[PDB]
Amino acid sequence: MELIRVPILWHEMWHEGLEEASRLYFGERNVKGMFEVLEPLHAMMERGPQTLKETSFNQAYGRDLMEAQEWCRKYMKSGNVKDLTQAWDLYYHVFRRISKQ
Repeated sequence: MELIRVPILWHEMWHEGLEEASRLYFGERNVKGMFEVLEPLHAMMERGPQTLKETSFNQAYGRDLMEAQEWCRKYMKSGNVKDLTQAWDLYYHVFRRISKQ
């Protein structure tokens, strides 16, 4: 509860990240881009940490992303928009939180 927001930060990658994924996603119903957007973005967050202060952030969603991530892998393997939508839902929740303040 800081009500503070930074322009050039992680939240910046989420906004711009999802922004592109979504933009491309809706563009030509190509979720491929989205996956390639998070793949790195997410990866970057994994291999590219920040600090104990950010640890809570990655953890806060750590489980969230994990769930949505599973719905993704399940979707990519299985193949179901429903699952895809759910994954997009989970993300929005996390992506929405990072923004919500």
